[PDB]
Amino acid sequence: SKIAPQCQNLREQVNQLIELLRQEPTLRSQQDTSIVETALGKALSPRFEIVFAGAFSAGKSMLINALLERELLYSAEGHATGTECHIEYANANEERVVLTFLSEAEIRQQALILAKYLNVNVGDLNINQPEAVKVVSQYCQKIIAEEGGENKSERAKQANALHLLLIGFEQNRERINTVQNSTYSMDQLNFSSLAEAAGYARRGANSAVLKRLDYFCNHSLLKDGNVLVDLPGIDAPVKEDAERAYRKIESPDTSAVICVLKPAAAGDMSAEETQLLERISKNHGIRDRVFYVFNRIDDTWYNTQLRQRLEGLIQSQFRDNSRVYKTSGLLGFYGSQVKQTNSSTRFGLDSIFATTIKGFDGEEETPQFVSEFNNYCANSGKLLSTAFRVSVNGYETSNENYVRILSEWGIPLVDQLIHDSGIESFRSGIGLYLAEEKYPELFATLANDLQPLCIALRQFYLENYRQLDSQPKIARNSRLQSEIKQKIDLYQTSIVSINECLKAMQIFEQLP
Amino acid sequence: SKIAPQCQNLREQVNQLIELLRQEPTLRSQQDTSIVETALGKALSPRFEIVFAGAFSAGKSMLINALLERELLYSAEGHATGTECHIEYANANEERVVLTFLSEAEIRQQALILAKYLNVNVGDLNINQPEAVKVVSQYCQKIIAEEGGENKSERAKQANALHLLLIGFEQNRERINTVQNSTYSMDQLNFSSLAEAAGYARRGANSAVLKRLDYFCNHSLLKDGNVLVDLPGIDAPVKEDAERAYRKIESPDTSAVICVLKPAAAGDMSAEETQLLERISKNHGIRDRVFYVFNRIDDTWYNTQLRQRLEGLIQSQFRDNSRVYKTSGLLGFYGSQVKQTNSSTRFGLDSIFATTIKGFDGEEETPQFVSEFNNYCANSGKLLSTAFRVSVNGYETSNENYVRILSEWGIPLVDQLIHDSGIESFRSGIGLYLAEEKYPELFATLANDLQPLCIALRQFYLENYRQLDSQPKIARNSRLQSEIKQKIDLYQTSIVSINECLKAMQIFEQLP
Ligand SMILES: Nc1nc2c(ncn2[C@@H]2O[C@H](COP(=O)(O)OP(=O)(O)NP(=O)(O)O)[C@@H](O)[C@H]2O)c(=O)[nH]1
Ligand SMILES: Nc1nc2c(ncn2[C@@H]2O[C@H](COP(=O)(O)OP(=O)(O)NP(=O)(O)O)[C@@H](O)[C@H]2O)c(=O)[nH]1
Ligand SMILES: [Mg+2]
Ligand SMILES: [Mg+2]
Repeated sequence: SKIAPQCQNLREQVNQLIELLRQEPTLRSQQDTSIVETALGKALSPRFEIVFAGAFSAGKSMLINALLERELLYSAEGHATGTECHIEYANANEERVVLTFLSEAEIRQQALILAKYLNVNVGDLNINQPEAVKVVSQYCQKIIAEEGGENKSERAKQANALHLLLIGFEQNRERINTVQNSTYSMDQLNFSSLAEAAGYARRGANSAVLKRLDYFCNHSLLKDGNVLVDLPGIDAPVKEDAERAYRKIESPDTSAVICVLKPAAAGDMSAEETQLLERISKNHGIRDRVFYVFNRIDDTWYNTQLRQRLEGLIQSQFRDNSRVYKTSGLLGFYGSQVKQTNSSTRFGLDSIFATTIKGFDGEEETPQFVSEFNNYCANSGKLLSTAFRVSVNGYETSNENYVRILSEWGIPLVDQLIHDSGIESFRSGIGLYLAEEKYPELFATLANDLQPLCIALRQFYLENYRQLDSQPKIARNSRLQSEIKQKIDLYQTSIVSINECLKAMQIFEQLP
Repeated sequence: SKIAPQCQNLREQVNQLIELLRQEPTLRSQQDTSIVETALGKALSPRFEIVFAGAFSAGKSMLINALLERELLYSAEGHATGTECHIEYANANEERVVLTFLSEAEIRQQALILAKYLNVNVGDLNINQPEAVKVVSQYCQKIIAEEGGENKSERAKQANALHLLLIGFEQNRERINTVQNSTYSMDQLNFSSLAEAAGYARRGANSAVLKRLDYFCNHSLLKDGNVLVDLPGIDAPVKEDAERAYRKIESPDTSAVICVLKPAAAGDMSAEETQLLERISKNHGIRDRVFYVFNRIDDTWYNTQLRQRLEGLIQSQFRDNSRVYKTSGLLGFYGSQVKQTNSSTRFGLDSIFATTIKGFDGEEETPQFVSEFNNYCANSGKLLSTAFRVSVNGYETSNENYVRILSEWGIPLVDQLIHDSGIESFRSGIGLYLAEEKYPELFATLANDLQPLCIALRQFYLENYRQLDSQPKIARNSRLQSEIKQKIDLYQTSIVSINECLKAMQIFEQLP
């Protein structure tokens, strides 16, 4: 939210106060000013980066489409998110894709590390020679064949990673700078047809040449300076980009987390996810920020056992009932999309699934939404309590069973679907938290971390001057005492300004 | 299969031949007789242990019930297989459960290792004092609380493991011997009600006090000396019993493997599974034996993307079309069970699901078979090509939708289900391989590994004696030469006996 003028001046006042503390070695050794300086850095809030770190194929990229109620991020079964990605606010005329390339220096360093692990006996990887690129990729292919297949061996996986990296550079030597990280853009006319297509081709390929794709977008969730960050599934075979995902989660460059967790589908927390929770716990202050989201909830509608397991898990480990949500992004995002559709469209079988509908032979094949919409109308869910006499016939195709239903019960029934999936709870909760809670919470935590610091300074000063007053040229002594006393008057002025900022923010845990 | 009398004598002949080789340091250094001795050890075949190593919740225990067409192994979502388990042939009067307990020495060693990792500052873990057991379990509970929940921390997981181990010993100090591994049994009257119930209570609890449960059973797949071994999911939180699973897979105590793989559900091979494939590859000879089984295939009926991914995976990595099978044990095993049921039963809603049907509140809740039977009759599958006008209604309960269908289309339709799931291919293929292929294959591999050994010996002997004959007391020299020549005559006799055994076995790669 926008900054009141006292809160605008507060940066100077807090830096000045920290300098007044640093002046005395006793307080400098006693107190970790860096913590307050970091909390101030957050309070300045040029960004507030929300990280969707979560398990492999847990649907986190889908879930960001659910929060945006728009298709942006590419999403498929298996790995489809092999690169860090950002979404940021921009106005209608400003919507664009901005890439960011690794340099030759980085690509060469990575290729050298891979070759060393592979025991690829090659000298300087002068990939500026297509001949050398050919030789090294032939080595990689030979290794992959001798390992016997792309996942027969860790050596095969790393060889395939090197092979993809080399092919990426060969495709991109026009754009990769030797030392700089080149900036390159896709521009919006038909955002989906041109722009997002050129996006996923540089994303869903998992091409390691990029380290960032930025999307600029109008959706109001972005507008207040909040940046949605997506990350690969931390069970990625490219171990370094998973470790960089940990870097992005851990480093103060970010502080928000959404964890996307399998237990509804998996049945229990995986060691992959407990490692993530430990790494979150290690950060000094994130744990208050962090949310849990259970995804693929729909599988609990079908099985008693998974629903019992998940209930037991939530009531055991996850009492934080304001920070836990159940969702199925696949049903919510398409549900909202389906509400836009029309009967003449065939309810999104054109203009939504039009790519997926064309099968391996190009004939009509069922998009997953339809098979787990029919599995929601028949067989499962709560329609028993509605008026909807929905029924699904095994002598009609999977699409006819959908077109018929939506052609008569449709627009009412889609709201029953959405409110069963619960994305309207999740998007509501984040929409509330990111505007209303987060700005006060960042100022409240700043004031809270300042409170021991200010108490320590007040105690040190008052105990010194009570010691001096209890014990027993005056113009010199008074010049020193009045200079430090005027520093204390500045401390009082700054704390008055901070308390006025907090009062304007309706924060009452004010400083002494 | 039963052993012909030449093949019965072959053990002596092969040991004797190996001694004739060992006599000469040149061959002893040149050749690894231990390989042939191991192949002979397999050829003697007092056991042939088949190991169902495969991913966490990949359904391998279910799949063994599918191979047996009987319930034996406990099975649930999440971990439900926390212990090594064996199934062996016995006759109708002999069917029994045989446990095998860890000793006090092992339990104490494990508890000490855990306490050391936990930094539990306790002396000798004299768990013979219930007071000490109480103190250590209170430490474990306090640690788990400070970590903040059973999967908040690796330290929490290991504390919970120690807590379960201690409670297990407290429950079992009547039966645990201090140094010996106690043997204890459950005996069959109502095998399911008494025996298998007392089984899962010592299995599905994941109580670490046991290291083996043996089941003795009549099913013909066991009868020819083949022992089915089940193992925990190698992504177990108890790292040691996973490493022991690796021990059981790797060590010559076993040689057969069935890998049970998620990619239909997961979308790709996990690093968990590639580690397993590498560990299999490291064993010197298993790789010819090993089978791949894709399980949770049914999810590919619903999604085009998973079916395409799995087809691409199989055609890339898994050309071994006689060693790859697609299955869904959940549909096959219950399908065969359902065929036994009757309409008055309500087709297994009594006498099969009678435990599961009683919900958390005891009311009727849907067993997973019914929800992914209705999802197979409606919406998915191939019934389009059958006569069956099956339909599923959203205004009727999940059980009424099942009872109605089976009450009119039932017994025909269950065969369409089973032959879609394909368990009748898998059980047929293993049934053929374990009798017909395996016994010849073990003798053929024994003969093949003998063939370099016999060629090396023949070359060494003939090159020595051609050297001597090409160069230039005779009773002494001839006593030596004729003794070694009679050893060569014994070699000829043994190789004649082996070739006669192979001929009786219709094996034609015979020795010179
Ligand atoms: N039934 C169902 N399927 C879901 C749900 N969420 C995700 N999926 C499945 O998973 C896909 C999501 O793809 P994607 O967003 O790339 O998943 P991801 O977690 O980002 N994969 P990665 O680990 O590579 O980052 C969907 O297309 C669908 O197949 C859900 O709530 N229900
Ligand atoms: N739909 C479906 N579910 C299956 C299938 N196979 C297994 N499951 C699910 O997984 C359960 C199998 O439990 P279990 O045999 O204990 O699995 P596991 O792989 O042995 N678990 P663990 O890793 O602890 O050894 C079934 O009850 C069902 O919920 C399948 O083919 N289809
Ligand atoms: Mg993804
Ligand atoms: Mg299991």
